[PDB]
Amino acid sequence: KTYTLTDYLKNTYRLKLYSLRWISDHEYLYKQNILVFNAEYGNSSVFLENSTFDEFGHSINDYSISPDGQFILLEYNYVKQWRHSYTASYDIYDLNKRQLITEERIPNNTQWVTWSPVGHKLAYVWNNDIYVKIEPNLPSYRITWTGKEDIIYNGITDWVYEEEVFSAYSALWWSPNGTFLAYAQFNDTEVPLIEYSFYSDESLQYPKTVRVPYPKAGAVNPTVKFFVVNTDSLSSVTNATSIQITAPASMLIGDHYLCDVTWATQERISLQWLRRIQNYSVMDICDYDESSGRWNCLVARQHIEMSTTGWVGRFRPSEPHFTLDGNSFYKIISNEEGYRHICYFQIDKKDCTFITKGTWEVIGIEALTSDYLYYISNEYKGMPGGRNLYKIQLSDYTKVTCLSCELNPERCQYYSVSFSKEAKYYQLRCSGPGLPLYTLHSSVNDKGLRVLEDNSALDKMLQNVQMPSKKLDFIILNETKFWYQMILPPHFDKSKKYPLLLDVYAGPCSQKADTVFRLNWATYLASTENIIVASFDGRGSGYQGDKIMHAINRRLGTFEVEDQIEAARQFSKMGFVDNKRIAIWGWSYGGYVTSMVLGSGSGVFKCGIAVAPVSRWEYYDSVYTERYMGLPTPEDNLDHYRNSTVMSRAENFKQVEYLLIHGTADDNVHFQQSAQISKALVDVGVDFQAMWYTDEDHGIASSTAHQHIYTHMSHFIKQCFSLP
Ligand SMILES: *[C@@H]1O[C@H](CO)[C@@H](O[C@@H]2O[C@H](CO)[C@@H](O)[C@H](O)[C@H]2NC(C)=O)[C@H](O)[C@H]1NC(C)=O
Ligand SMILES: *[C@@H]1O[C@H](CO)[C@@H](O[C@@H]2O[C@H](CO)[C@@H](O)[C@H](O)[C@H]2NC(C)=O)[C@H](O)[C@H]1NC(C)=O
Ligand SMILES: Cn1c(=O)c2c(-c3ccccc3Br)c(CN)c(N)nc2n(C)c1=O
Ligand SMILES: *[C@@H]1O[C@H](CO)[C@@H](O)[C@H](O)[C@H]1NC(C)=O
Ligand SMILES: *[C@@H]1O[C@H](CO)[C@@H](O)[C@H](O)[C@H]1NC(C)=O
Ligand SMILES: *[C@@H]1O[C@H](CO)[C@@H](O)[C@H](O)[C@H]1NC(C)=O
Ligand SMILES: *[C@@H]1O[C@H](CO)[C@@H](O)[C@H](O)[C@H]1NC(C)=O
Repeated sequence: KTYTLTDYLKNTYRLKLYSLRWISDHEYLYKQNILVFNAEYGNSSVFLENSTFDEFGHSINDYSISPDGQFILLEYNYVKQWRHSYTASYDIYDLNKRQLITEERIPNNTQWVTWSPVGHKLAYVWNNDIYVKIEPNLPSYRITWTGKEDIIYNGITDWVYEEEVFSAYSALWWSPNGTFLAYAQFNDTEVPLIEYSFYSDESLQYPKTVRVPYPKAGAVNPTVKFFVVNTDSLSSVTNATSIQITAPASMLIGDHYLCDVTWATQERISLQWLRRIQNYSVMDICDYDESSGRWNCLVARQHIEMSTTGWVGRFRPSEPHFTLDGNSFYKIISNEEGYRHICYFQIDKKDCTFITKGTWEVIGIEALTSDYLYYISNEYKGMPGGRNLYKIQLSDYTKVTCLSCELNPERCQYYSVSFSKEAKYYQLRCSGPGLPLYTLHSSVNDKGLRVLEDNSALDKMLQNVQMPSKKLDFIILNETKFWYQMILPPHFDKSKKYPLLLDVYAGPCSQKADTVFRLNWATYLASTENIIVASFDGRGSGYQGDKIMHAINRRLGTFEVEDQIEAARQFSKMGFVDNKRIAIWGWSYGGYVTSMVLGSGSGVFKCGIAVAPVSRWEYYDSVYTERYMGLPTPEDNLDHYRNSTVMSRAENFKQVEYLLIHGTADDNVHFQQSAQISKALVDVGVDFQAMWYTDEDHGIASSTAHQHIYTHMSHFIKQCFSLP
């Protein structure tokens, strides 16, 4: 048998995880029941029994233990908002007493909750205001009084910061020992609202108009203010005093962003700011003052990160990782030859020394200790799509060990890692090319303690089913290596011609050609429908240097789009591809590229599918768009904004078969965008196929809708490829 569409839609073959929460330097949790394992022995005693909350009345969505392990916080009444943001009711359970707290509880509809990094201090955000509980039973101190729905955000992010800047809803940051609580405040007063209909249940007679403060390219952005409050000196008589840390002079000159908040030590905080034109960023190191009780950021402590050839950082400037004393830090910056590597900065010095070098990039700094710095890079065998954990010696930078390279070179080439509190032990997470392999290691002698999850249960199931393989190779364009990957059908024959579907994302810093193992839509197409599904990382793709990544700076919808067309052209010359049946599909940014590729009138692609695509950049949000495009004004980059629209390629769709799909409640890429494509195709007399998904957002992640879309796409693809 083969991996069917039903197999994918109904999760027939499930990949087992081993998700763990580190609690101390040698202990971690796991849900079977809630067990607490040991890194030393492996013995696990139950921390909270499966049905300790049998008589609770509510379905517990998530749990949160305080760092001292005295209290557990229970999350229920989950009402998802955007990608990360949501609402939930909260209850605190005493572990040393075994009972819920009934007096002065966390109110219904709480936006965010967080324990202090040590002890059991609690900070929550309700109605856009910040509250603090020193004890779980005592009443909370209201920190901010400015919070206003859709307008003022305290300790929580507005739409744009959540999606594009912080990849999180929370804008609260406890100091390492929970003394201070650092928070941002967003102001959307003048940010225009995106409005769309929400039809809701059949029972709703008149559709709801959802109105979200959302800054489209070049529109009035939110403004950010930072504050730090002293939770140890809070009063229940007078209002909490919140010390402001104003952005540097070089940022207040115009529009800016708060892009990073990292605590250095107990009395030292680092803030990274970014100009609206995102090629200049500055880090303020701010120390706490004694008798004045304020925060000072010495101008000589300012470290600038900029780019002449593009934008600063990959999506944002990388975070700093401070040494224990906080007088030095390590962060990832692009070097002189364009490659991103770890630089060792001195708090007082302007220059930094690169501790890593080469034609490959560092993905992230994982752990910093007294002796070693741990990082993940794609250095192994020069494969940008690989991931390996590396140890580097601080006293000598030439002393670099690979902790995951030679563990299992065959099945493991894509690693992520989870270090314990003081990095004494780490959990390695293998994601491909073989089945996912979760292992636990001791960082002292680097020995392998035990296999946590090998996915043998899945392995035996898949031995029976005809599975597709992955080819991960590179082509040479203009004397430069460009990596592609192919999900090859089972019993792959080189002499037989195959239909090829080109899976596309192609966004700036994208990587679609990697060593990860995945069971997805492509797996079915290769397995059951015998379709080669291929992905290609061209100009604009990440993890290969700024030379390749910035190639599409201020020029979105050009070089990355030509490169998908060129990839498909290169694949035709490979011999095993049917050039009469080549298709292309993408989601989000991929949808835009798909559209653009089909609108190019190249002739390569017979048909395509764009899902929730960007139609033109003035419709997408400011932060992401202007990072690559700049402002849509005559004196900046308006010419290319106008030239890079899919609507202006409408005429060309007469040569191709198009399926446009979009959700009606898409907060991310508004249905507007597809509405303008459809209208454009309609005006030039192009027959195409469409599909809206009522009340579905950008993920189109409803169980029934997910199933529907993929089934609908499968028909389109099969119909296009002459498959019954
Ligand atoms: C957030 O910004 C808004 C708009 O920029 C501020 O609203 C202004 O407030 C001042 C004084 O309070 C008034 O004189 C202006 O007329 C207001 N402008 C508009 C159009 O509303 C608002 O005060 C800021 N919010 C806070 C308090 O942080
Ligand atoms: C702490 O600050 C809040 C907000 O400024 C105060 O509450 C306001 O009180 C003033 C007059 O005392 C009223 O004009 C506002 O309508 C109140 N806003 C609300 C409902 O929060 C509060 O009194 C302050 N606490 C003290 C006494 O220091
Ligand atoms: C496919 N894809 C993205 O499109 C994407 C996008 C993106 C780009 C343009 C339009 C909509 C989105 Br969402 C963004 C920007 N919000 C992002 N941060 N990541 C993306 N990824 C990982 C991603 O995989
Ligand atoms: C493992 O056994 C030791 C016995 O000394 C004990 O300290 C530890 O709590 C046990 N681990 C768990 C949490 O089951
Ligand atoms: C939340 O509201 C419900 C009724 O809508 C109520 O029963 C519950 O006690 C509330 N939660 C608290 C403790 O505020
Ligand atoms: C937390 O750190 C602060 C600031 O350095 C210090 O005043 C205090 O001693 C620490 N608190 C505790 C309880 O360790
Ligand atoms: C930022 O980009 C603009 C054009 O987009 C350019 O004129 C300017 O020089 C850049 N700034 C820096 C610091 O390189």
